[PDB]
Amino acid sequence: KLFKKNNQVNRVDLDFLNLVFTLNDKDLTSYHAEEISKLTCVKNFVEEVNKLRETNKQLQEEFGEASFLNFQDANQYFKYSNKQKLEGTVDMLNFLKM
Amino acid sequence: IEGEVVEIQIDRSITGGHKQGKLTIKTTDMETIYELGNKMIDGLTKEKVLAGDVISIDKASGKITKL
Amino acid sequence: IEGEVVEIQIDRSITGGHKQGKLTIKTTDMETIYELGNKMIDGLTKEKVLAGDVISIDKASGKITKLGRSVQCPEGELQKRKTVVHTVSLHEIDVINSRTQGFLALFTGDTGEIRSEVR
Amino acid sequence: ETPPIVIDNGSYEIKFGPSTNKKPFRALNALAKDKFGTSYLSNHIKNIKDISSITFRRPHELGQLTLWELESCIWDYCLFNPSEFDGFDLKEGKGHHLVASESCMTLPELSKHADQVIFEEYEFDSLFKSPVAVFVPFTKSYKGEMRTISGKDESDYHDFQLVIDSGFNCTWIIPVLKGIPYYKAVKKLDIGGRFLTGLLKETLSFRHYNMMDETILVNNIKEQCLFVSPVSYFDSFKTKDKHALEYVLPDFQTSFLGYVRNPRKENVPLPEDAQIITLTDELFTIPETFFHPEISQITKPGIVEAILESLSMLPEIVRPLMVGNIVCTGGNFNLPNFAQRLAAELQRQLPTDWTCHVSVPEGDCALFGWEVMSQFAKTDSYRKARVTREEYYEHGPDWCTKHRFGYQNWI
Amino acid sequence: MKALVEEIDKKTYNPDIYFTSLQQEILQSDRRFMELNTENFSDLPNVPTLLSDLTGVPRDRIESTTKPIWVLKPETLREIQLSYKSTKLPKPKRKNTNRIVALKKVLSSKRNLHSFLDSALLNLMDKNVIYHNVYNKRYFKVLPLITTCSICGGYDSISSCVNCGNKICSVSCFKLHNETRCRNR
Amino acid sequence: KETKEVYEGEVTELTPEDAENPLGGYGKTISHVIVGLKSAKGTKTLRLDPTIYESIQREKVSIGDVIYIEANTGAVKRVGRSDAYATEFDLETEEYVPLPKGEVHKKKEIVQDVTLHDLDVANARPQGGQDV
Ligand SMILES: Nc1ncnc2c1ncn2[C@@H]1O[C@H](COP(=O)(O)OP(=O)(O)O)[C@@H](O)[C@H]1O
Ligand code: BEF
Ligand SMILES: [Mg+2]
Ligand SMILES: [Zn+2]
Ligand SMILES: [Zn+2]
Repeated sequence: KLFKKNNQVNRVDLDFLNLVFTLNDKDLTSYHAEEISKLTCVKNFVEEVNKLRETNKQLQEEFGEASFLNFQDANQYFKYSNKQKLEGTVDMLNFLKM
Repeated sequence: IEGEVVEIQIDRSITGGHKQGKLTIKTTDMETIYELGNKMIDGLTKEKVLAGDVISIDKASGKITKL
Repeated sequence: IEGEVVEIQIDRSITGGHKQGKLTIKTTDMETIYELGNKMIDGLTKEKVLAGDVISIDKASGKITKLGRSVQCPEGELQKRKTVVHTVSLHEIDVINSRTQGFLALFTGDTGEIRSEVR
Repeated sequence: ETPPIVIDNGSYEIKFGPSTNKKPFRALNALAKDKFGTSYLSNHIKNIKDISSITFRRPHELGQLTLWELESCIWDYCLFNPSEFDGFDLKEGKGHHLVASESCMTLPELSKHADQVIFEEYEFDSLFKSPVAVFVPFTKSYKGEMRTISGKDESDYHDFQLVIDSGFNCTWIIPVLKGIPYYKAVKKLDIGGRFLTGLLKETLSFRHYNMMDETILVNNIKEQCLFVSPVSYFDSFKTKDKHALEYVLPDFQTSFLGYVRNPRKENVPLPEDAQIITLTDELFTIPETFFHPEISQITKPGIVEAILESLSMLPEIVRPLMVGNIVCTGGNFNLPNFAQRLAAELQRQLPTDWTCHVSVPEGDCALFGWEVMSQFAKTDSYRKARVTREEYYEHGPDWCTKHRFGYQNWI
Repeated sequence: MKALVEEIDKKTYNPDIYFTSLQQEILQSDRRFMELNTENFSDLPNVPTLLSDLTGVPRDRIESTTKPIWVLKPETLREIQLSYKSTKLPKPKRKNTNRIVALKKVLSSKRNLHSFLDSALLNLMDKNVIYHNVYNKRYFKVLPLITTCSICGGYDSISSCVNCGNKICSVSCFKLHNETRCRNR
Repeated sequence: KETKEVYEGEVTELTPEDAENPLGGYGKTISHVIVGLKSAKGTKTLRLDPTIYESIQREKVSIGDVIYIEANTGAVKRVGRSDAYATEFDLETEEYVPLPKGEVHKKKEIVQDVTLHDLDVANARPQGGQDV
């Protein structure tokens, strides 16, 4: 109990970093790994990023100076709609990046 | 055999008992529909796939790998 | 929590479980009924105790210790807040952290060549 | 008469004053007579000596006011006495206009009697009978000192404001849009100042001798030393030993009002033969009833339940607009570190995408309310908003209090 | 420790058994709230009529089944009048014809159930809107509830009483509970 | 340099994917328990791996108790039952704790320094795991 202090703040999993390959040969053929590595499909998330930041930049250029402002978004029927749409598109953007 | 699965339809209730359902497999250049045998029904019972998923099956040993 | 018991009454289901154990605890200056959780009454089913028997209860561990029967004369508050101080050399903690088998290793001495990074 | 008169009635205390002066004049709204039967004028209970056994007869009840003649007597005292009201002067008041506040939930017949009386005996040339929440969104019309608290962080009037208003009578929650409050989303809190005084009396009876006969002392102790728990209840309970205050009771012969002796300060070394009632546990317990009514073993839902119900039943588009503007008005909001706790617990209870933003005025919030109604008169909308005598005269008396000043109109 | 082999019977024994030996509350809560909302001692006995009228339950029955725990006078008007006699007195007015004759029945009506209900002037639907509609319906509780000592608010030691079930924390709270707050004793 | 995802909140739901469509291959049920992560500031329903749900079963969680999960590793640790259930039991070994303040999804980065031979021994011999 004195030893189980929070270590996630300063511990590396090292399993998600594919450095435990000594246990990978248990359930993996060589050619399957070879073909699944070459199918590292980039630009599929980037195309979604491209289709999203068009709307993101349009909204920023339209009402990015007041919707993001707390005072204007506090009392405005449609400006908060722009604010929350911008927050949502940014959230999907960085979630797709993750 | 490498190919993305389109859909799987098995008559497990109207007829049951491995009704030899049909599954469609697509690739970027070609697409065909493959029959599923009783032993293939049992094989696909393991490593369950709900389609919309790229899987590959060895032609010789008939072993399906879910990529 | 240390005090003499008055009676033990565990509510439950005949086949569905739903165990709700209750038992009055008495001492020289209180007579208090306690609703006991699942773990405590599971233990109380594990070790056979009777109403006149006195037991010692610790909240965190949940273990039970009975020593005598109306033999023991408990007194004072139930919720006695006393510390437990443990001494140890760093060899024991080193052996424990070296290996999950380090407990029996130090209990039997078959340790050896602990990595200096652990030290 | 270009400057109107600003009257803000209250069950406890009525705020009143002209449109010219910054500071409103104060007068308690309650009639008290001693056990011997000597009645004391509402402004003169503070002047009497015997405060042991006092029975209070106020026209206001838990909900509203009923005694029309006694209340009219009170107003006649409070608006006809320039001798005891320096600077103030009002002889008859024909052309003088009125800015009167009232509850959002006035009874039909009681409102009928009130409007009849004010129009026909007080000859108000024009007046605006509206609740405080309507005048609230006009705060942006003027620039002044104003403070704000963020829950997440550790025309000429606004539209989307959420109004929290607490008073001795009761506490209310009001969402306002375009200047017209959303009536169906307005909810009431049953806990008022009288309930607080009663529960302090009961706790003191259970912890000391009987002070149920005493009433002024209970109000004094709840006014001068009661503070909100800064974070929670358990931390204050553990730290209540260091947060211990001792109050010296006022001896009837030498001190009309008592003093709270702080152990941490040495500026009060003189000893007194009068007994001192120590206070260590109830300093934070009373304000904790707002967050946790269950500590008083009462079956009230709570402030958070009321606010979440009001927002959820409110249309979803304006809920973030509501929580984008929260302002505290009333006497009960003067307790320290209170609205910060509200912001924190809203932020805990509100979804992350929303941002909590509550703004707090310094000092008494009832004075800020009087200020906002006073400055509402300067607004160009008030001269359109005021209703004259004739529109009341030719029309039926029910029309004026049902259409323009009627709560059923905006329901 | 636990014995591996233990005595087990079939008739009296059962795996689940382990025994070793040698509406109204809502009314109480509302009444205690409303009596805690009342200051004057003389106002204590009359407000239960208000509670019964608002709740709609019969007054006599709940009064017998529940144990708890004027302002206007011409002479008072006179001494109040002379109190501020520095400046005083507005003017009322009256007229004639059938309209004012009917208004006689409402001017200075002096109507009171205890203070003011006594009328069909308020609609039953309006009455429900006033009283039964403002209060919340479904949100019984959202936040956690905390029960502390009934004497001092202590919470570290939780122990309900055996007679009245009241929660007590310390030895002093227990010893002052039995004779004062333990009514069942 | 490494980055991970943080999640917290109390537990109310223990249900798999309903999978209303049978498709002819599923007697609809899965070892993927969908849990709405009830934090006071946010809630989301997650399709959870059999390993993370197995670790949930290891803690033997019930309705109404704070949980802490990982996006990548799926590590499950509970601070304890919520203070709401504290009054249910006069005594309980499980500690009654309040809900930690913070958003559901939180992102943190680490630049931890690890020597080469710790990785050497970890690669040569796996360090350990909760599974059998
Ligand atoms: N500085 C203060 N500290 C503590 N309590 C206060 C303070 N100022 C006012 N109060 C409380 O607020 C109540 C006044 O309510 P108020 O808003 O005047 O009612 P009304 O809306 O009828 O005018 C009093 O009962 C008093 O207990
Ligand atoms: F009118 Be009150 F005292 F809030
Ligand atoms: Mg008021
Ligand atoms: Zn206590
Ligand atoms: Zn008792």
